Amino acid sequence: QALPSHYNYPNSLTLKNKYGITNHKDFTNKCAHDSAKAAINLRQEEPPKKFDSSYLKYLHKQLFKETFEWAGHTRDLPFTFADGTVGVMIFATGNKVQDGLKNIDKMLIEKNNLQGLSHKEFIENIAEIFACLNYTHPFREGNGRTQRIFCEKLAQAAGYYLDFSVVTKERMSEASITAAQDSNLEPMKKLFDDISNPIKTAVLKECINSLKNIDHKNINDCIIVAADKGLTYKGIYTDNSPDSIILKTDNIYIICSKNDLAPEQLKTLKLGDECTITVPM
Repeated sequence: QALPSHYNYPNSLTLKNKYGITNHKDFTNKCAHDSAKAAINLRQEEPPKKFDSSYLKYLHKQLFKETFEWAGHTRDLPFTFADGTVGVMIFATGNKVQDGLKNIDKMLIEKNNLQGLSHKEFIENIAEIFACLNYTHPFREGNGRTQRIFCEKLAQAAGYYLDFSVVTKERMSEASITAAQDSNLEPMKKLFDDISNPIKTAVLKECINSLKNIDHKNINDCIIVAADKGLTYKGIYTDNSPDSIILKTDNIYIICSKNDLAPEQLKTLKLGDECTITVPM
């Protein structure tokens, strides 16, 4: 019998791995390290001429070849381990993996690997590819690390630098869930806009480096987003970093540089108060 359980050690939720490690914490730590060493080397590599699922598979192989026998292989196809057993079987099921990869490949061909596009089209399309990869979940494990590097490389070849380190866990989760369940890509587009705009990335970075907590919660449990030029926000001034105010609105936190606000606007603000901020264009 091919079985999904043949991916794991007997009676365990630990994946079979080239380290022989059954302890889940120890396994996770070692995999994290091996794949982080591979990632740093991949970041420096020349990007490919064409971005497609074969490059995605290459990245997964490079990231996980020291960890998994199946590095570079997709989960829809049975995989035969060296021990003789065969494994099979975050949501596309079966043939849906191949369809998802096909659709991403078609998108990338049609949009010239996202090169030569307007900024708005670059954002709509990289967000859509990230969401499609989410849904496709083509690998047994390591999808997130592989998707991220793929998008980093894609952005690099198009002239942008992506900094995923300014995205909170809560922001990534809510953006991903909303894209998949409500078909709403707006949170994902805003995420990619922030992390590809060096000014917005720096605003978010200074916030993260200054504050462990926002509004009585760990910052990683808060959706924090950069303020956009031209927008008016109304909410509660809940926290203050040296450079920025933090405005709570519709359950999220807008990080607004004090450099973008006028003295008149600044004198107006008191921590805990409701306020209305317009960011100039």
